[PDB]
Amino acid sequence: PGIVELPTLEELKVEEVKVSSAVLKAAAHHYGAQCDKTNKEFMLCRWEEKDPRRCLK
Amino acid sequence: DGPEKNYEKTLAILQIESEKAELRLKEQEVRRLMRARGDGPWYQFPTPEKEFIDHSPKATPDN
Repeated sequence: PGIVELPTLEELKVEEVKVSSAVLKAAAHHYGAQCDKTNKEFMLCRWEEKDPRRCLK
Repeated sequence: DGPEKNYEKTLAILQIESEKAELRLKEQEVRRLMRARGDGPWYQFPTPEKEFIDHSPKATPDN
């Protein structure tokens, strides 16, 4: 059928956190309380639009 | 009673039988067409029900 469209490496590039799981879990509560608006915006777009290719921003 | 009574009774009987034969042929054709392409009330074979599909948000977004 159709050709599946998916983004390129340039638009998939991002400044990754490079932070281990233990330090993430140590900072988990304050991270979850500091910017929960941004995280909930991402989860809302991710659960409304099932496509991961339209939530990259 | 006379010949007219039997004459008219025979006419009524013939009309009833002719209408019954026409309806039987119509029933045969209707059943054949419905089973060939089920679009009327008959030969409606079942299908899994809509009301048991879970439409709640899942643990995984890609659903």
